[PDB]
Amino acid sequence: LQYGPLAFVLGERTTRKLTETSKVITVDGNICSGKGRLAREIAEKLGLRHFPEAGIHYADSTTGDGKPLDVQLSGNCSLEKFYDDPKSNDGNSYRLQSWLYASRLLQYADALEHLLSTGQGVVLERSIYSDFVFLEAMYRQGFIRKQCVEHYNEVKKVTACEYLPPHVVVYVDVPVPEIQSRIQKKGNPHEMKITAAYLQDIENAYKKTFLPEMSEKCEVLQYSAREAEDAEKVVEDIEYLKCDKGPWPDQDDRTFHRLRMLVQNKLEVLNYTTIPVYLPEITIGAHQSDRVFQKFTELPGRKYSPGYNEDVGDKWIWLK
Amino acid sequence: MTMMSGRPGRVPLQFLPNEARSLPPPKLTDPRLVYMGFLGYCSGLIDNAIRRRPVVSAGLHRQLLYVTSFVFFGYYLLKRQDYMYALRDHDMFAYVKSHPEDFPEKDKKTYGEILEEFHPVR
Amino acid sequence: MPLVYMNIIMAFAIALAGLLMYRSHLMSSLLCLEGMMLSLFIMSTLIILNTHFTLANMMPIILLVFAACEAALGLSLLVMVSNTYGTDYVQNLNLLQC
Amino acid sequence: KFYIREPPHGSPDWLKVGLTLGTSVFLWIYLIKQHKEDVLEYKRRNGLE
Amino acid sequence: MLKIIIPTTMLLPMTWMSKHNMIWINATVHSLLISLISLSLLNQLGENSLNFSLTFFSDSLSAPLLVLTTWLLPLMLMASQSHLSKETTTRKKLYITMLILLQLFLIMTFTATELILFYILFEATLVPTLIIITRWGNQTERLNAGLYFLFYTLAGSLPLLVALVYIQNTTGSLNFLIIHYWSHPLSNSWSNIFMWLACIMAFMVKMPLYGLHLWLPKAHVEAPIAGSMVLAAVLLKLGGYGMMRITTILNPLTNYMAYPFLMLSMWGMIMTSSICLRQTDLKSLIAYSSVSHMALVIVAIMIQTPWSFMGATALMIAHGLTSSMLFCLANTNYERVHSRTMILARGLQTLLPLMATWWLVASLTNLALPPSINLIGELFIITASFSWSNITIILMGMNMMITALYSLYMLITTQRGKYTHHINNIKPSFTRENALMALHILPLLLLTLNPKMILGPLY
Amino acid sequence: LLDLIWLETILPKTTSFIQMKMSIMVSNQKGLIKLYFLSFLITIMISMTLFNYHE
Amino acid sequence: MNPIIYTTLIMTVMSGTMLVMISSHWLLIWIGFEMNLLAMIPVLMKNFNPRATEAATKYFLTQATASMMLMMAIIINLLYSGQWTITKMFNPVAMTMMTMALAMKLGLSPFHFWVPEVTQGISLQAGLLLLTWQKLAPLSVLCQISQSINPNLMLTMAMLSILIGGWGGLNQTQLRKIMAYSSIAHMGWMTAVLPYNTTMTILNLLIYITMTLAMFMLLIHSSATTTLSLSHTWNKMPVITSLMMVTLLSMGGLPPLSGFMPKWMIIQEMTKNESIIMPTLMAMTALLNLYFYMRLAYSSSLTMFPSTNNMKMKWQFEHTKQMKLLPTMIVLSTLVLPMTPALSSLN
Amino acid sequence: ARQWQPDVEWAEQFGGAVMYPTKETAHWKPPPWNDVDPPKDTLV
Ligand SMILES: CCCCCCCCCCCCCCCCCC(=O)OC[C@H](COP(=O)([O-])OCC(O)COP(=O)([O-])OC[C@@H](COC(=O)CCCCCCCCCCCCCCCCC)OC(=O)CCCCCCCCCCCCCCCCC)OC(=O)CCCCCCCCCCCCCCCCC
Ligand SMILES: CCCCCCCCCCCCCCCCC[C@@H](O)O[C@H](CO[C@H](O)CCCCCCCCCCCCCCC)COP(=O)(O)OCC[N+](C)(C)C
Ligand SMILES: CCCCCCCCCCCCCCCCC[C@@H](O)O[C@H](CO[C@H](O)CCCCCCCCCCCCCCC)COP(=O)(O)OCC[N+](C)(C)C
Ligand SMILES: CCCCCCCC/C=C\CCCCCCCC(=O)O[C@H](COC(=O)CCCCCCC/C=C/CCCCCCCC)COP(=O)(O)OCCN
Ligand SMILES: Nc1ncnc2c1ncn2[C@@H]1O[C@H](COP(=O)(O)OP(=O)(O)O)[C@@H](O)[C@H]1O
Repeated sequence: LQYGPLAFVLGERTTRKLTETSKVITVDGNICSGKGRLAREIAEKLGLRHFPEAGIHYADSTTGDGKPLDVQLSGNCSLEKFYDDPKSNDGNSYRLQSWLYASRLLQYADALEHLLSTGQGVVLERSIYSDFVFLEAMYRQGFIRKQCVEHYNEVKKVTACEYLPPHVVVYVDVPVPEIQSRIQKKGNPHEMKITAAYLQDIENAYKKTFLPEMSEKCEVLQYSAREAEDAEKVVEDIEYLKCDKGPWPDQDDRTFHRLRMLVQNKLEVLNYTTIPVYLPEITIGAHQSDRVFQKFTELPGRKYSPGYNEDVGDKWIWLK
Repeated sequence: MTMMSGRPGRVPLQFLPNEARSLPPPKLTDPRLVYMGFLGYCSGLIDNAIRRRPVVSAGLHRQLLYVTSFVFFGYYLLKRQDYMYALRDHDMFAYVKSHPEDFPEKDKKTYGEILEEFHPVR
Repeated sequence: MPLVYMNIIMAFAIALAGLLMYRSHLMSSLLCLEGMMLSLFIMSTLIILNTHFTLANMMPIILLVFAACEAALGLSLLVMVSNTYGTDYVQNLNLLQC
Repeated sequence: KFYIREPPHGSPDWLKVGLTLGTSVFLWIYLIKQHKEDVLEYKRRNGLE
Repeated sequence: MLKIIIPTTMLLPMTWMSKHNMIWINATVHSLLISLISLSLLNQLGENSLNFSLTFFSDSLSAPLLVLTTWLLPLMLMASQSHLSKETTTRKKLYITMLILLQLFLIMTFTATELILFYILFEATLVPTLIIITRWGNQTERLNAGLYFLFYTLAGSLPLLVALVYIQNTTGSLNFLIIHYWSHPLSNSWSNIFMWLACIMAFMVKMPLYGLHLWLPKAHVEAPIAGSMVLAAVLLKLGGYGMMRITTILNPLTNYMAYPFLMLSMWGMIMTSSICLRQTDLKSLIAYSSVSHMALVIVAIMIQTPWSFMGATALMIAHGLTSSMLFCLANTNYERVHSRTMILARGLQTLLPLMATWWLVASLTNLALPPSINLIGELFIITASFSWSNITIILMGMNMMITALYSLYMLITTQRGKYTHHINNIKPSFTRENALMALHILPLLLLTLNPKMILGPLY
Repeated sequence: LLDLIWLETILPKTTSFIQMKMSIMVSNQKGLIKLYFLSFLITIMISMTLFNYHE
Repeated sequence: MNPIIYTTLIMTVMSGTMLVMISSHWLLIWIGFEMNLLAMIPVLMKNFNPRATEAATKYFLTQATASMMLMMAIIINLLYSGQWTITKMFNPVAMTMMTMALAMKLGLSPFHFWVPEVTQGISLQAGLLLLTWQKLAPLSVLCQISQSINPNLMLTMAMLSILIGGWGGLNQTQLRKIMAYSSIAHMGWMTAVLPYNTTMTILNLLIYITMTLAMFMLLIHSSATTTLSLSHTWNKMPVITSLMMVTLLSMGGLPPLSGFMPKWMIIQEMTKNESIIMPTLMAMTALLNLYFYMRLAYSSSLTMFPSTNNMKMKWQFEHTKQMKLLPTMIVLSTLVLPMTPALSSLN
Repeated sequence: ARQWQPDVEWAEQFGGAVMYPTKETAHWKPPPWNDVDPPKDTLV
């Protein structure tokens, strides 16, 4: 029985599964801070499901076989060449930012679906709520246009208004010279090109917009670089939080039913990401669109609905 | 504007009076029944195409049910339609018979005695 | 016909006209709808009493029941309009055009 | 191949398939019997056979 | 008539179940086979039409039209498969499906026993044609062309629908045999005048009559090659066939209701022929030529004599073959140089000699050289018009001259002189193109030997 | 003068222009119920006079 | 809204319509209309926002005015004959008032202003309901009292409906307003043949409901409400846009499609009653509806509009919910003309 | 050489609140993407 109105009528409820450690948690921080290790440790301690940060190929991880697809059929953007040529006049920068917002929206829907269906909590790296720091950084560095920011704000205004914000917001704080130190010691030849003004912009956006905004409907836990290797101490700090602040205590079974009907049905989640606003950076012409769609449908498991591709070994197609 | 609703001795919601059984039923190879089956087959194919399943191969039990449902309903539709046309003709003939002064038989002329007008093409 | 019947039909026409020609407040139009119902109740009651149709004495009560439902429905919508705009003005509801 | 449930897996739902095929078969036999009865009643009413 | 029809329908799933690389082969083979079977409708009784059944019948008027339709389908497939090579398998199958549905609608329309069925099929031909033009048309202008083609046609055909249902209410039948045997004169009244107009204007706009012809240059120029072929060869003839059928219930009113249409058709013959002399587009020139030829057919049908009906039938068939050939010839060069302008490529006889021969023969049949059937039809119509009034020879004579002028103008501009120096991508003619031209031309020449087959019922 | 201008002007361009004008007149309503309802009153008065007095 | 509450409200809407359809007493017909409106107002506001509130408010005002007028007509009819049975109205003035009330309930011109606004203000599911199920009750009432009605008023409103539907539809880019003007023109067609043959009214209504259900379900499946948003569907679901193209041509009334059957049947019936002129106008005017259907088909299926980069992510996901009756509705909307003589079973 | 398909400037003819824009309907703005208008600061 697929979840729907009939399942909600006879029996199924959400509140009977929420058991005090549901707690959507997100672990934010600037570039190359150790937020990922802390997130994995928090998830392992508290027993929550961990979500590695959504990248260009996050959607590939969830459909077909979890293998990534080619960049021209999925994403059509490059993080490496954003570091090499951030001002390229092919619109790679805003295309990347918009695709990454869409990926994070999809992951937020997946995490909320997990939480609302199994009761077990989730841990996210960044979110649709903190995605804008990169947008503001790019815009202040002259990487994207004013129109790209306006389009981003439109898409966000119509998408992010549908979900519940996280219970806990964990911010790993690392100053920018330490960030540059870690970047150079890492080894990635592209990340070497990241200027100090860019990281400073990301950090300013974080500390002046994101944390003051989330602190109104969420409780915030800031941690410097050194006090963040103590995963036991962070988990102890989270276990003694009184979540009495945001919209989560205002949620009964009917609001949960609406949200659970929305977080499944990924097409309804992604609906407003492709709104007919014709920015040159993200608009694709009819001929390229047709070519790339035809090439997508020739991938070995993509021509038909999941259980109907015999090229991938499916059986009883006539009887399904 | 409502010609057959008020006809006498008509049961409200029968769809098939008992008098209809005096009429020959439509044959099972009636071309209208074959067309109804073809409609059901097209419904099955569009069903496969919308759900992104192989169009001619995917659900054979489903396509069979489509065709069977269309043929089943079409049989009774054809019975009712033929019965209604039989009623129309019955009533029309009875009315012509009972009102002979409105449908007179006048002697018809051969064309040798009817003077028709001639119009030359030139 | 009798003078009394003419007056009641005139009351219906006046209330109908009042409903049709809006001013600023919605509540005034709701009142006009109620007025129409009141005149319908009076007219049907006079006709029923005069002809002594005994079983039809219950239909004006049914009329009142439905009138109450309509009135309740109207007030709910007014509550929602006022919550949106802080005012029950007709001019505010111009978002949708033809 | 596929990562998760894929609710229709390698085997088809035999309950739903059986019910669909049974519905089709029952409809067809009911229709054949109905047509036989119609033909016989029509012949009886008009005295053909 | 079922024997011709079912196989045509069969063509549909045969192409939908074929392998991706065999669609053209299969469709062409079985289209040719269907054309051969149809060839057997040319046996005609004499006194009356062959009535296969209550629903379908074939005539001597009808038989030539059906054979031309069935023969045109494989030629359209040969002409299409070049510019459709880059297309996906599904869209190629959809294009072929459009062509097959068009053939099916056309065959039924010509053989329907009664007018309501004729009307429904005659109108159903609009959908595949519109889809072909607007989906596979090369230019942006195709959308406008599609609208013009649709609206001009429906504005004429809806009054026809009203008139037909009224006529069946007053007469009791629309079956063509009953319509003919029980024909009675049309009085001279305003009601009958408007009934005449409603019975005639749809076929007038299909021909097209001069002044209601503006949809045709748009639609014929903006369409893909097969769309243009079927629009000129067959779809224009729906108007002529329908008019020849319908004018049996219109006597004796036609005697004077025909005057404005005759004036329009004769003067507009002169007008469209003169227009062809100053045309910068090569498809535009062939379209206007079609208009000029159909004006002649309109005159022939309006004057209502046996010689004029014979000439109209012959001219319809001959025009259908010649106009399709000319469109294909223009399309080969367009495929080479990707422009429709006539002076872009010059002196092509130096580069493509056999194609120049095809050009010469098509231009010679367009100007109605004896003893081609183009001249047979034109001469019969001109004689009937002379009997109608001796002054028509002046207009007819003038038209013959202007037609020779623009035909040879097109030939000289495209084939003679020196080649444009810059264009260097003119490859040798393919076997496909030469065979397409021959399959247009050989049938026309063969028809001269047996003129009576295309002559019609009056013969 | 004839094909590209006047034959265009009389039949198709006139039709387009007229239907475009009538569409703009019909569809450009301000969405105010006061105006719509006022018209309903006008319509009701007309019917009960030029239709209800005629039988 | 709780699912159980939504089911109860849909059942109350349908039961009010059925009460209108099974009743012999004018009071019970009025009660059916009241119950239908009462349950219908919440269904319009199911997805709460200011536009849905405004749409429900305009709807309530229009329908309650119509209800008062309907009741007044019933009471005048009772005054001039002690009758409650719905047969043929006894008083001419009561019949005029009744006709105008039912025209307001249907949205016939000149009472057409509410239909586009309310349809635009609500969701596609509520629009589907409003434009299909909300027509049955007033049409059934009009079919019952058809002999009594004056032809001049009815045909005036019907011709106005056709004209205004065409003209108003020409100017729209929102799909819900296009559907609403389409509905207005279709209602004009249904009511033009009513004083002559109610079977033709029923046939027209059935075919219109089939085509409208198909169109609304296709618009829900490809969750688009503007022209430009529907211009993207080709780059995700081409079959949907092809099926919509064919359904659009059927709505236009072009032969050999089903949509042509109602127009064909109505014109023929009218000619029998010596009415050549009204039909010629009606068909030539429906050409406008065909024009804006063709424009939508141009932008949606016959050409390819530019697309966006984020569409690639949608390429990877199947539709979560599938409509069971959508395939059948398309086939009945397009391929049913050869079955035309089956209309005799409707009388 | 390829078939012509609509581009951004062609598509934008259908992006306004209305076809056939006049001087009055020029200041009509298309409705929000979801059918949700921004709340008003009508402070009670
Ligand atoms: C009057 C004379 C008779 C007429 C008959 C009646 C008319 C025909 C029947 C109508 C209904 C039947 C088909 C409906 C389902 C089709 C849906 C579909 O998607 O098809 C794809 C499907 C192929 O897809 P696939 O194989 O999975 O792989 C393709 C790739 O995946 C890639 O696939 P994809 O999905 O990715 O490609 C997407 C594509 C998909 O686009 C479509 O497929 C269009 C389908 C629209 C359905 C039409 C609505 C319902 C039918 C109404 C017809 C109206 C006719 C009146 C005039 C209006 C003209 C439309 O869309 C596009 O590419 C955009 C192009 C836009 C161009 C504009 C054209 C759109 C409208 C054209 C409609 C023309 C009429 C239908 C033609 C046949 C279509 C199969 O079609 C088939 O393969 C099956 C077709 C029929 C085969 C069954 C044959 C029977 C069994 C064989 C034995 C013979 C029996 C006799 C025994 C003899 C004794 C031995
Ligand atoms: C686009 C095609 C239209 C599709 C229409 C929907 C088809 C599916 C609906 C389900 C079929 C069951 C309906 C009836 C079953 C039994 C009920 C029966 O008793 O009803 C009788 C009546 O039978 C029905 O009316 C017949 C319904 C048949 C509808 C199909 C005809 C469509 C016309 C041509 C198109 C071909 C359609 C092809 C079929 C898929 C009652 O007679 P009566 O109470 O005295 O009349 C009431 C109306 N009056 C008084 C005003 C006259
Ligand atoms: C650009 C291409 C468009 C297509 C071309 C369409 C052609 C349509 C033209 C119709 C041909 C003639 C129509 C009717 C025949 C005679 C018309 C009339 O003028 O003749 C006199 C009629 O007398 C007067 O002229 C009355 C008619 C005058 C009013 C009509 C207005 C004409 C103005 C031109 C408008 C253009 C029309 C086409 C619109 C595009 C004859 O005198 P009378 O014997 O007593 O009447 C015969 C009828 N009776 C027997 C019933 C009595
Ligand atoms: C693409 C452009 C094509 C334009 C074609 C337009 C012209 C079509 C021909 C006229 C159309 C309407 C004719 C009506 C259909 C015939 C029905 C009929 O014959 O009935 C007549 C009825 O005749 C009429 O009512 C027709 C009157 C005209 C009404 C509509 C006027 C539309 C414009 C008329 C002039 C245009 C026609 C030629 C224009 C050609 C295109 C340029 C007689 O029946 P009764 O009423 O019973 O009379 C005897 C008993 N008392
Ligand atoms: N929304 C985004 N916009 C641009 N770049 C992003 C975005 N999200 C992640 N990245 C890139 O991901 C890279 C590494 O991710 P990060 O979480 O900062 O470090 P770690 O690998 O330790 O998890 C960074 O170089 C960053 O630029």
